[PDB]
Amino acid sequence: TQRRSVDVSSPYINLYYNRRHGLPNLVVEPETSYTIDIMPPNAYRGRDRVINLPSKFTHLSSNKVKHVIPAIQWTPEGRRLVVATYSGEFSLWNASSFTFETLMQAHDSAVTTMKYSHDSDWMISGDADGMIKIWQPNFSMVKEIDAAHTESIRDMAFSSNDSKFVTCSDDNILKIWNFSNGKQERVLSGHHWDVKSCDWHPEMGLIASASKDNLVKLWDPRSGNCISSILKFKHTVLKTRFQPTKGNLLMAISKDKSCRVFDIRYSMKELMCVRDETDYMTLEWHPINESMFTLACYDGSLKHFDLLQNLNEPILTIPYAHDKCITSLSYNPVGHIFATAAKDRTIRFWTRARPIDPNAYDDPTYNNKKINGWFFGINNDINAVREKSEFGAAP
Amino acid sequence: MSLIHPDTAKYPFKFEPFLRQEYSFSLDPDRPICEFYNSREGPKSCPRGPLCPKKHVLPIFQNKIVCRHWLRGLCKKNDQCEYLHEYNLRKMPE
Amino acid sequence: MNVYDDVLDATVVSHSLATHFTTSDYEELLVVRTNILSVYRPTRDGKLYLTDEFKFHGLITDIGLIPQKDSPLSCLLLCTGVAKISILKFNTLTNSIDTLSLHYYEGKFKGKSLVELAKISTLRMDPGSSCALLFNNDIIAFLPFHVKFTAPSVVLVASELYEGAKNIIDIQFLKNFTKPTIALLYQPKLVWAGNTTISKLPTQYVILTLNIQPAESATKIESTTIAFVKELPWDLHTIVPVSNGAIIVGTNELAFLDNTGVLQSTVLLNSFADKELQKTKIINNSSLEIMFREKNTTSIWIPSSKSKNGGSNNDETLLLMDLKSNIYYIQMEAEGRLLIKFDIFKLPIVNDLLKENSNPKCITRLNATNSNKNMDLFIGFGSGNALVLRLNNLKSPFDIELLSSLRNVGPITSLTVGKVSSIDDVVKGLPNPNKNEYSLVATSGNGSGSHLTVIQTSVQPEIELALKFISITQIWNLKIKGRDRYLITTDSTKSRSDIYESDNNFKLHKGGRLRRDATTVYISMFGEEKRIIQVTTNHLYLYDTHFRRLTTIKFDYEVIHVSVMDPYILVTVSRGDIKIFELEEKNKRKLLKVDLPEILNEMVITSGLILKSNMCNEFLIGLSKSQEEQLLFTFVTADNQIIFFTKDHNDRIFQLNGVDQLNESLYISTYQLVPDPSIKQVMINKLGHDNKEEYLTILTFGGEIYQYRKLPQRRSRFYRNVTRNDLAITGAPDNAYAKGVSSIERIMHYFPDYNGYSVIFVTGSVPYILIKEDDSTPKIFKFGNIPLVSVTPWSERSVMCVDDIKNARVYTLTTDNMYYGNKLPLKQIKISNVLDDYKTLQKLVYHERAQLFLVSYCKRVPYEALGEDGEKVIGYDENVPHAEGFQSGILLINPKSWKVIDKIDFPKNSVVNEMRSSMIQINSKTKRKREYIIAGVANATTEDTPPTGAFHIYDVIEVVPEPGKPDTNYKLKEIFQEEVSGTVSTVCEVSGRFMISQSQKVLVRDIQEDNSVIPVAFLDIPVFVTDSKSFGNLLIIGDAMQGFQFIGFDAEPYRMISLGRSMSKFQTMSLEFLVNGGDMYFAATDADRNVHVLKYAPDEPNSLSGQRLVHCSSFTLHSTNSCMMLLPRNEEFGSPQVPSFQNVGGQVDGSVFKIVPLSEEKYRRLYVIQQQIIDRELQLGGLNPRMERLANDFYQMGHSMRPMLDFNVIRRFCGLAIDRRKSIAQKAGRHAHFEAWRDIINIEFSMRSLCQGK
Amino acid sequence: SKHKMFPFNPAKIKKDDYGTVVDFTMFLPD
Amino acid sequence: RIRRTTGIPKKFLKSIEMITDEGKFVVQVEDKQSWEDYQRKRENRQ
RNA sequence: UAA
Ligand SMILES: [Zn+2]
Ligand SMILES: [Zn+2]
Repeated sequence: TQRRSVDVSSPYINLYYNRRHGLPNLVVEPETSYTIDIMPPNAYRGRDRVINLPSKFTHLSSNKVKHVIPAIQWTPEGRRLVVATYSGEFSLWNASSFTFETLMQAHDSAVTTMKYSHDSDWMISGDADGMIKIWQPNFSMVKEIDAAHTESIRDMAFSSNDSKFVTCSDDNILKIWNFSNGKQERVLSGHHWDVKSCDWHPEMGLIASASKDNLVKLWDPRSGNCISSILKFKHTVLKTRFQPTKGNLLMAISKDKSCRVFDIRYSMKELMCVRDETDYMTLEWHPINESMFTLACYDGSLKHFDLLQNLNEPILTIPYAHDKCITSLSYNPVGHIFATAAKDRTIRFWTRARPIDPNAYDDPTYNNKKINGWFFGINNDINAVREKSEFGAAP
Repeated sequence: MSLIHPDTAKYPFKFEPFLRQEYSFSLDPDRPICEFYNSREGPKSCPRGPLCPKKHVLPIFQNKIVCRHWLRGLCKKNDQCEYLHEYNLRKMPE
Repeated sequence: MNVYDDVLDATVVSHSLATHFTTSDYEELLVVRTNILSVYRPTRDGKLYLTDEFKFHGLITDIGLIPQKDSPLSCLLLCTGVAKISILKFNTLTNSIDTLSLHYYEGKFKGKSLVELAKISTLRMDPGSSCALLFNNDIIAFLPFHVKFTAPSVVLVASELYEGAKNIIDIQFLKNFTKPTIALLYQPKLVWAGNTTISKLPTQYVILTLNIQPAESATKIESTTIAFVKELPWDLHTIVPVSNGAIIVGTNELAFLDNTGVLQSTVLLNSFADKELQKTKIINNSSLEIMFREKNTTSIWIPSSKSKNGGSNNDETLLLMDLKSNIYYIQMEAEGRLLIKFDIFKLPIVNDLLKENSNPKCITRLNATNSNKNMDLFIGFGSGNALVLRLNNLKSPFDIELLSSLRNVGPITSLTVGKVSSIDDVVKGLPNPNKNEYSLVATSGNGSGSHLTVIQTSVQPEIELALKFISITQIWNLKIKGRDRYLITTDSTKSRSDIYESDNNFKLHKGGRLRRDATTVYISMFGEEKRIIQVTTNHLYLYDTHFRRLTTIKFDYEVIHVSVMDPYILVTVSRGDIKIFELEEKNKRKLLKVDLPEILNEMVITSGLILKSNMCNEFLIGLSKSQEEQLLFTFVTADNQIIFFTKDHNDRIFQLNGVDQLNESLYISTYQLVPDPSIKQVMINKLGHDNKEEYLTILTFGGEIYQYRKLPQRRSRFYRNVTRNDLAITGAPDNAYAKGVSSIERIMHYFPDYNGYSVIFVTGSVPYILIKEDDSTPKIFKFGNIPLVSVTPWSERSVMCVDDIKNARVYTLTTDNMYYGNKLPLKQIKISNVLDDYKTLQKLVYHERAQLFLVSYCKRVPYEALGEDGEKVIGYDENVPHAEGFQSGILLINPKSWKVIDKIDFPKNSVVNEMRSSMIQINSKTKRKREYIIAGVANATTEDTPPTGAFHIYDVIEVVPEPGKPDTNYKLKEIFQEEVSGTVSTVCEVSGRFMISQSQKVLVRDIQEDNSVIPVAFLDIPVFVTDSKSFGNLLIIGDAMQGFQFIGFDAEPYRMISLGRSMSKFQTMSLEFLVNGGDMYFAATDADRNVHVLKYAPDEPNSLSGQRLVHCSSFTLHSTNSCMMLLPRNEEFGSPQVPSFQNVGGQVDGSVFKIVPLSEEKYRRLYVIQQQIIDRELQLGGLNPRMERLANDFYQMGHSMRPMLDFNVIRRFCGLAIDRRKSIAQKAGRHAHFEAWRDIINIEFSMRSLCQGK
Repeated sequence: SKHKMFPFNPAKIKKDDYGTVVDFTMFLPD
Repeated sequence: RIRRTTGIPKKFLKSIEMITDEGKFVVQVEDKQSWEDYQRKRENRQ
């Protein structure tokens, strides 16, 4: 039985044919036959980064038992998406067809964060009991680490070389860990009230933290001393992330309804400060194109930004991407699929726009006309473009 | 030799003893099976030790049915699985 | 421990300019291929004659033109790498380019950029010679020019020039402005095809006048807004300024905006245009379906020619150019500020002379003639050869003709080793002169003109006559009236000479008084073809046409060297004293002695010859004229000094000053009087095809050949280009590589007419021929694959050669599809004919057993998107131009006739992404192997459809040839066929079993005797397999996003062991093994023109038992790499028991490179030599080779003490002076000179393993 | 006398297990 | 409030005598072989 | 013989 498939193999064949023959990447024209000229996302830089926007809702996914999804994470090669449930289970989902069912029952409490090693050799997952498990790529539990934190783990980030990783929890403490033996290294002390997020610089030895004290701090992993504090957020900073590729930009979202991007190269320079009438919930940098990132809000409404296009407003808004608060975002490493999970117990996949589409920017994700199973035909369609409907509905 | 198909099969790489120690591997894939090694008896059953020029088949490859989790790359038992971790079509579970 | 060398130089022309850089007597044509700047003099009939060539250490991104005061010549603005500008001037005194100033902008660009910079910066020049800007993206670097030579530069973002500038598309300087003004095309909100419905007219256009304040320490630029246009179509990409405004070229529209900044009119080029969306001004709808889908459209703008009184003739013409080499005429009939009749017309090409050319790069007008009716245009192409075209009548009867072409092997998309020559062992009853030799065959072109390029390891001559046992030691051919009479031969071993009248089948003439019982040293025509002079060991004889003895001269001591000119004979004997005799004019039979200077006899002469040249004219009385070459008696002294004098020499002897040290420059000077002889033979003579230039060629006792060029002006000076690595290394000075001269003595022979080419033949065990094309410098090519003992002229445009086994062959130079430039003879093999036109050819393989070539064609058919079922995808449009799909097949080619023998076709959307000729084990028990052809077919479709592919196993079977023509005795038999789920991007054979890649998957299958193919192994890849190579049972699989991984393959219990992965993540292009002895290294080419070396080091501490491949070095290439192959390496001195290998890679710019692994001591010597050369020698454009090769994203993670060596830098050691060579060598190693020459020879001859085969 | 040439002598970074060691006084917002 | 063994291959389940499979309560243990194999692989040479 |  045929079904919707999003595979980047043929675009890569075309791209490498163009590269090995010296041919340029021809401009795509607004017609379906020119979809063959849409290169894989890794091939687009500069002004071509607009093609990489995941503006098209391609699939809605859900598990048999509708549990809250605290975190989602693509596999390091992008083959599968790991969906953590509030019951402590791992849900796998193949990227090609968005189809898989079997659970794992990873943790005993709600899994709160998962992170893959830079070398694609390990995964570390926390939970609500402060328990930090270590997994092999085949999901073999190799290290337990029981009392990693007194409270629920919130975030975990690997070092560049992957021998160390930093973890933060509801307890106001960040701990550096030696991955070789699982031992706990120095304690990053400070951060009055709970620390909500942490991140390691992609190449530098540096820790960025977000806490309830309205502070974003920079840490020395070798010494554990805080080296800089950002006194700009007026409420709890929920998330903070470095730019995955180069790390020159640090962005953090706060419950003060403000997103701020800092240029770490020049004295924590304030680049963008966007504000919204709704709370920002989570963020995600684009894995391929720098200066592009996505913000998730409390009313759904995925917002895609571009540092080089607009420093005040998003370049694309999907006002009704999710029916409830969006909890986690995850870009595919290949960059052609965007996965979002919300409190509506659904995982929604997003792909790049097509050269011509009657339902482009009119899907019930763009207008709130979500009547019954409006996504039934979007999920069951073998093709991608589809003919014009009332709004993009289904039976 | 032949310029079209250079002979690269038997090359004196200096990591051959390592490949015999770990992975029990060698640069001759069609080497004969050792008549001293026994999978059940363990690695100590070979007088030549891990550096035996012949083949020491691990017990994982003595299984009869191909592991369905290994095909998906999701086998949590690794070399200790009771199912065959080899792409054997005739041994597939239908 | 590796060294990088260029097997072939680049051929794709990327830039071209017309200016007066090296001279003002004519307008020169500067051509930039990839890193080679060639200066051409275009003739009246469109021929391109090369004057001087320069090779740079970096990729020349762009070239600019700027004049200087108090000089007619114009300084050259050279752009290389990322944000680098070097101002180049031509030094007429030293005949070389000297750097005026260096400008580095990459650091400032990085500091002012939020994201990573674009790989190529764009250069724009003001048409007022006052400023130049270089912009990467949104960041502009200005280079003001004073009207000391350059004002300080300022780098600023586009946002601080104009507030709204947010995504720069193009920047251009506008014309007819008092102050330097620029036009910015930008999109504040990015819009593409899938974004147009929710964003209308995003492109904006602004005109800013730049007010530049050059201060002493800095430069301040203030910009005033002249105009601003906000509503423009999204697809505009190129600004083409004109006299009254600018033409904005888009994919679907042609917008004209005047200098006042109003959209006067647009032209709707195709059905995708913004019809009625703009609706602001004049609209010119067109159904011509013109698509400028390229990022930047190449064009030429020709200003209106002045009238008799100073008018304009209203002939200002602008020509656009598609990627398909379609030339479009755009006329502007503006009467003033207002413009009317704006339209685009396609130039009709009746004779489709642009059929084989695509992707134009530059257009330059050669000859002006003060008229825009006629036009001579030089156009560089990415796929076809660069063409010089003549356009006669540009009207809205037009005709276009081809004047000349610059050979371009286009994009080398594939590389293989096969038997282009030596298919048959015996040719014309004698063994093949290039028997059992192999050569590289590559795929070239990107369309109709795609062909096969044979990169010949040696020149293959055409044999029309073969003799046996006609010579022993030497031969001479006499021409009574150009009739090939009296083929005199000599036998040095037994002191015997013979006649062999060659009028009639080389019968013994048996007549005359020729000394048969003596060794003939030299015999030739004499006295205006009326006398025959023969010099034996101890005698000189003068005969007539009928061999009647007239005069006999007895020499006390045996003669050594002897040269003949029409009135004079020069004879040297064992003592070293010189004897010159002059023939009597009136009645001959005298041979009067010629007086020699008394300074000559007291100094030792190693060799001498009689010479004709005008180089010494300015030092002679009553001679200051270019022509009328004088007769010069040239001699070589024991201290490697070249001296000469005239007949009426008085007592003055001249000398080529500086030739003893082999300096870069030589000049004639008066000679005024240590025996270490190195120069063995010299001769000054004209070389070339139709433009014959004088060259000084020096043969050293070590076997290597040095050449100097005489400048047409200031003829008393000779120059040698040291930066250009054009002259092949053939020997070593200090008795290193003595085996190259030990067996057969090396003698240079000059032939003014080989096939219209004036060539130089060098005899020896490995013969060499010096051929110079009109558009290239002279090149030394290996001649055949057999030793050459003696060579003599034969008939008209032929030579007769005798090998070491006493076989005589008559040779002619093959000039029908051959190009004797680019470091190696190139043979163009046209597979597509007028009947069956196959498109671009790719994935060329050679079947060793059947001795046949297999290539895959790839036709670009229109693409029809279909769903999973046979239903068209919704948004299709039948009445609109569509994107191009793919359609491929397999061609069986017989190298005997280079004709397609068998052709099979694959269905729609199929592209053969990999084809390999592999030895497949069809029986594990008996270890039987059969050579099968395996083709990996991928269905190139859209992203939204499930990926599919297929693999085919082909066996070449011998069938009965169909009556009528031979060489059709082989057919392709399909052993096995299977369609698989997932694109088959690669095919590789491992241990007699073949591994193919599916979508995010690799499978290993084995074939049995019953032609049953079953998978046996299985591994998961990260994203997409780009390339795969196997070394025994070890495999490397390249990934489109995560570098590559090392995999070992095991049998019986079939396994795919993940041995290691590359820690660095890069989009790899090609893979190959770089073994280098016991260790193992891998060569990986990156999409950023980087080649990486990684090693498997399980014994290293932080490698996780080898799971982390150690990054050794990164080497930035000048073009993207399309293919890599493993080649056995040739060893000249040390031949270890283990085999050695090298990597050969084909580049898109038409260049071929090789990586040669080195041992530890060899690497140390070459590394210290390269460091000394870089630090102490003068680089051409100021380019640092370390910066050119190592300034990439992987510099930090590599071993800083062991980078990849650039052989182009090392070859400059060979080009240094003798004392400089010793000084450089002694910096590390007592015997570093000897061993350095030895391993330099080893690297140079590393690819000579193709010379011996089977 | 030293010949004009583009300078190229980048400083090697320490690059320990925690990442690259950098001057931490460049991170004060000031 | 009590979880069920879903993906665990029962080789890493030990009878606690938290999480249950069929009546009997168990607990998930480490993969000792895999972690110690990793530590062995981190050592020099083999 | 399975999760
Ligand atoms: Zn054994
Ligand atoms: Zn298993």
